[PDB]
Amino acid sequence: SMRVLLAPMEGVLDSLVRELLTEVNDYDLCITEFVRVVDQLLPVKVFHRICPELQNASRTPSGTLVRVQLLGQFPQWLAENAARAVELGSWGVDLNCGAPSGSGGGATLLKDPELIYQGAKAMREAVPAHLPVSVKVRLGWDSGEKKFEIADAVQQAGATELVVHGRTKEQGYRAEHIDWQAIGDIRQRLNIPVIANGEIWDWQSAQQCMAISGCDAVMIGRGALNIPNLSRVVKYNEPRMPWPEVVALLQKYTRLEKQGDTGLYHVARIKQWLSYLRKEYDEATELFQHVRVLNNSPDIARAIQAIDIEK
RNA sequence: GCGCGGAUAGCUCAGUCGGUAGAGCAGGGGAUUGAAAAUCCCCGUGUCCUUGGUUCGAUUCCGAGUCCGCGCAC
Ligand SMILES: Cc1cc2nc3c(=O)[nH]c(=O)nc-3n(C[C@H](O)[C@H](O)[C@H](O)COP(=O)(O)O)c2cc1C
Ligand SMILES: [Mg+2]
Ligand SMILES: [Mg+2]
Ligand SMILES: [Mg+2]
Ligand SMILES: [Mg+2]
Ligand SMILES: [Mg+2]
Ligand SMILES: [Mg+2]
Ligand SMILES: [Mg+2]
Ligand SMILES: [Mg+2]
Ligand SMILES: [Mn+2]
Repeated sequence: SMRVLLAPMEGVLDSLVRELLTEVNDYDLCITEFVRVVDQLLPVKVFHRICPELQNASRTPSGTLVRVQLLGQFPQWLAENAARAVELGSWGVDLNCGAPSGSGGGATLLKDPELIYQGAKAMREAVPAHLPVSVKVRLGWDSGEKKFEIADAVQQAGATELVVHGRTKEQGYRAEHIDWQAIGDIRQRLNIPVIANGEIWDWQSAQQCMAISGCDAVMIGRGALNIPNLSRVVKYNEPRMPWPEVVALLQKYTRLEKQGDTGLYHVARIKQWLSYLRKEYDEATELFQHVRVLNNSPDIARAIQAIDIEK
C-alpha cells in the first residue's frame, strides 16, 4: 500500500511549512532543502538551520520523519557531510541529482553517471548501514538516453531507493513533457524501490501516475502547496482542504517564528504560498489582492489574522 | 570589430520556475597567555560590476554600458 513523500523544495518547504503541512497530512517522509557541499565539511549550524528537526530525532513536531539532502559532487566531501548529517540525527541522507545547471552538482551529474556512482557509493559507505541513502534524479540533461545508466549507477552504489522526477533537466517544470512511462521502465530494471515524481495534483492524477509507472510510492512537490492536504486527497480520496481551513493554516503560519528572519519572511512566504493556492482556490485570488501591497511583517500578519474564519 | 559564457563580502566560493544573500578563510572582540600561536565564545548590513525598467517584491526577468575568458572578423 501507498507511500507519499513530501518533496524537497528550496525556498518553499522549510521547517515551518513542514511543521504546518505534516500536522494535517499523512506524509511518510519529508526531504529538507539541499545542503550545498563543495570541498569542505560544513559546520553544525548549517545543518541545524536547514533541519531544525535534528533536535527532535529528525522528526517534525507531529512526528513525521525528515531526511537531509546534499547537493554536490566530490565523493570525499559528500561522505563527510553525510556522516555529519546522520551523526546529528538525520534519518538517512538524500543526494540531489536534479537541480538545474560552476561547481559540479545536481543535474550536471546526469551527464556522467559514473559521478553518481562514486558520490552515492561514498555516501552509502559513510552512513550506518540500516539508515537509508536515497538519490533523486531527473531522466537526463537534455534527453533520456542515459536513464538506465543513471538508475543503474544508483543501484550499483548500494542506494536504498531512487526517486525519479519524470523530466529531463531542459524540460524544466513543463507539464506536457512528464514521462511516467519512463519511470515505469526504470522501476522494472531495478531491485530497489523506485518512487515516482512529477505532476501529481489530485487523486485522479496520482492514480494515473501509479497505474502508468507501476510505482506505489510517489513524491509530491508543487501540488502539496496548491492543496495543503494533498497526501490525504491522494491516499484516501478525501476532498481538498476547504478554503476556511486553508486560511486557518495561513494564520498559524503567521504565528510561527522563523529563526534568523531578516525582517520580511512572512511578507515573502505568505505571498508565495498564496501564488500556489490561487491555481486551485478562486478565493486565494481575492486574498492575494488584499495583501498584495503590504510590505512589512507586522502588517501582513495583522491582516491575515484579522480574517474571520466563520464569515 | 563579431559570437558564446562570465562578474556575488578583504579573498575563495554557495545561491531551483522572482519571495528578500551565507559558508570557509582573512580580519576584529572575548576567554586563555608573560606576551603570542592554537583551541573555545562573539562579529556574515555586501549599491549581488554600474545603470534604467517590469513587478507588491529582482542576484534571478527586460533595455543600456563596462570589464574578464574562450574563437571568429584586422
Ligand atoms: C521551488 C522549487 C524548489 C525545488 N527545490 C528542490 C530541492 O531543493 N531539491 C530537489 O531535489 N528538488 C527540488 N525541486 C524539485 C521538486 O522536488 C520536484 O522534483 C519537482 O517539483 C517535481 O514534482 P512536482 O510536479 O510534484 O512539483 C524543487 C522544485 C521547485 C518547484
Ligand atoms: Mg525560489
Ligand atoms: Mg513573475
Ligand atoms: Mg581569528
Ligand atoms: Mg547583507
Ligand atoms: Mg540591476
Ligand atoms: Mg511600480
Ligand atoms: Mg531594481
Ligand atoms: Mg518580466
Ligand atoms: Mn553563484
